[PDB]
Amino acid sequence: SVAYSNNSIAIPTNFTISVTTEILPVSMTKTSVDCTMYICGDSTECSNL
Amino acid sequence: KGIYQTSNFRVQPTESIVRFPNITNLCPFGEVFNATRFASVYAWNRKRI
Ligand SMILES: *[C@@H]1O[C@H](CO)[C@@H](O[C@@H]2O[C@H](CO)[C@@H](O)[C@H](O)[C@H]2NC(C)=O)[C@H](O)[C@H]1NC(C)=O
Ligand SMILES: CCCCCCCCCCCCCCCCCC(=O)O
Ligand SMILES: *[C@@H]1O[C@H](CO)[C@@H](O)[C@H](O)[C@H]1NC(C)=O
Repeated sequence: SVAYSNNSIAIPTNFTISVTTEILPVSMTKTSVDCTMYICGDSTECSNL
Repeated sequence: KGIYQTSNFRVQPTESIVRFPNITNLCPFGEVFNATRFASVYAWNRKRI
């Protein structure tokens, strides 16, 4: 409960220097997919189909 | 101008091999398909090969 009054103010007499972290993702892993090796790996008939 | 992905590095097979068990006898085709007596259908004969 802030002690509100119509003629009262609160003024700081001191300070604190505060250091905080913020962690942000920037990139992810770059992946490539060979379709023929995934679906039809080392099979000629599957590649033709 | 640039850099382009392609198919992954394939190595082709050099020869073909066949590995079957050391089996010399022929299957009893004369005993199965040329038997003297055949069973009835209610008492059908089961033979292990
Ligand atoms: C403002 O805050 C600072 C930090 O809390 C006070 O500095 C401390 O003062 C006490 C008493 O003199 C010491 O025991 C501590 O070692 C001090 N801390 C540091 C980091 O120096 C300072 O006294 C405060 N000033 C006022 C006017 O209140
Ligand atoms: C004596 C039974 C041997 C069991 C062998 C089981 C393995 C299956 C291979 C096929 C065997 C029977 C083939 C039937 C031949 C048909 C020829 C035709 O079409 O006239
Ligand atoms: C089938 O059986 C009959 C009677 O034993 C025989 O004469 C015939 O040669 C047999 N055939 C084969 C292919 O074994």
